[PDB]
Amino acid sequence: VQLQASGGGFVQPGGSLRLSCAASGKVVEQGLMGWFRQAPGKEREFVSAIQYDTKLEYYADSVKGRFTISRDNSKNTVYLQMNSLRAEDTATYYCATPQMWVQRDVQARWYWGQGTQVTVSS
Amino acid sequence: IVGGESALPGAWPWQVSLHVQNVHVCGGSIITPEWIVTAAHCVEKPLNNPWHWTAFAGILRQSFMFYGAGYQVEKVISHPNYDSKTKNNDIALMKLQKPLTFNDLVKPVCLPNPGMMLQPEQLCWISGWGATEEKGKTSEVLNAAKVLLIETQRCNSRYVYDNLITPAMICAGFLQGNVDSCQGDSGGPLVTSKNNIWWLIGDTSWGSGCAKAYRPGVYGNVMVFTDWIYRQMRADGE
Amino acid sequence: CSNSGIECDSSGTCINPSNWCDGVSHCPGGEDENRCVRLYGPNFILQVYSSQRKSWHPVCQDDWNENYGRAACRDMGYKNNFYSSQGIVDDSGSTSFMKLNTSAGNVDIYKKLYHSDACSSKAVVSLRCIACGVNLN
Ligand SMILES: *[C@@H]1O[C@H](CO)[C@@H](O)[C@H](O)[C@H]1NC(C)=O
Ligand SMILES: [Ca+2]
Repeated sequence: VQLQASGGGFVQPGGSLRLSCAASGKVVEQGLMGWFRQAPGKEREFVSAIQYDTKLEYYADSVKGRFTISRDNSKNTVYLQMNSLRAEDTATYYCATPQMWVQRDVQARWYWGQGTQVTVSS
Repeated sequence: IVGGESALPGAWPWQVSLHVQNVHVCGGSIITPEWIVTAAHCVEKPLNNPWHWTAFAGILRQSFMFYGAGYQVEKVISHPNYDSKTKNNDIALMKLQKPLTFNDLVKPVCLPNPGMMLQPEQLCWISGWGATEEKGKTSEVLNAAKVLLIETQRCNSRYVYDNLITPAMICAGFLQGNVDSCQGDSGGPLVTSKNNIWWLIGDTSWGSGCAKAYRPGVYGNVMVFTDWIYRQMRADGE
Repeated sequence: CSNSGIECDSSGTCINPSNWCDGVSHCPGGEDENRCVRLYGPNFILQVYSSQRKSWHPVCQDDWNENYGRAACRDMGYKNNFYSSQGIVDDSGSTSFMKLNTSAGNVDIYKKLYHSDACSSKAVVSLRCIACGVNLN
């Protein structure tokens, strides 16, 4: 399955962004789609995930309440609505499937197309 | 698995393919009809939810692991001292909703006993559906390969892994490379034959690249984890 | 831990070895009473931790049977699994054994055993709780 993330940009504290992850491949491989983030010099962090039928959503504690994840299965697209952003949300955001994010070598790089840069500064 | 060969049916009957929403994510080892040993870095949130996991046993190819042919996982238990940043104590247990039926293709591997007295470079085997080359895709077929234990003193040398190998870790492979576990083999078995018994001595944990020189595979030290494993099984049974 | 104390947990708790496997749960998570039976070496020598002797010792074959073997396997977490058990001669130069008290009553399996310097059967128990470790020749 091929994932292209987009929607990143620069905002100030309090702003909002809506990220998109468009998937190309067998729908069976999209049963669980997730968003991760990585700021420079820091460990990668889980952000959110959603089941294909949308009946289960997951959120990291640090983003719970502010972010909302959704799907549109006829577009095969996952979206992450991020509201009330702070500077500590600044990172490159990545979408991935479990077969991608569970890594024997965690320091192996993720594909560029999976990511989109989000910067929060005033 | 890099540098191995495809397995025959019944060659590694404890090996399971662990799927998230019917997609292979991690390997595992059968130890009882209902308990599977895998890696904690396979089941970090949100993959701590047993609802997502199914186990496929006695099947060699991914194309034959259909919806409904696998065993639903009922419980997922990570080691309480697992540290995601270092992968220290990288072991987890899955309990199946329904017990497996053992036969020629599905059998358990033995948990190691205290006092195995393994050789410093004991001959071992790894197996899994991991990539057969660095950055490759999941293998459709189960592969397996011979690796040797590498003494932790050597693995912790400056030119290898430089003091990253803890007592909850063991190293195996070849400092020259060429043969190694790889992406998709996480959680799978590292086994050895002694006294005509196959013993589970490691679970695939981490490494730097695949099959590169002086970057061998690192495995959870199952012998160290046996007390914890027995405690979870005992607490479940009653 | 100091003075040969045993770690209950990874939270710093230390307990005197005389209370390890003594039949009373002293550790916060009961760790002192739920790992009292083990199988030693590639030949599966049954061993029990003696609170009397503060160490592991093999089990005499005197009066042992499959019902006791099943109790040992259940204490280890193997539930209703049982594979094989037989008396074997001791190979570790051991003068110290755990011997069965046939009139012990309804206590933990490891508390039905008492320390002894000799086995009358001259054999110790070898025990396997599950058939494992076999593959294609
Ligand atoms: C065996 O158990 C009974 C009942 O607890 C006790 O009276 C007896 O002294 C015990 N024998 C030994 C040798 O410990
Ligand atoms: Ca006690």
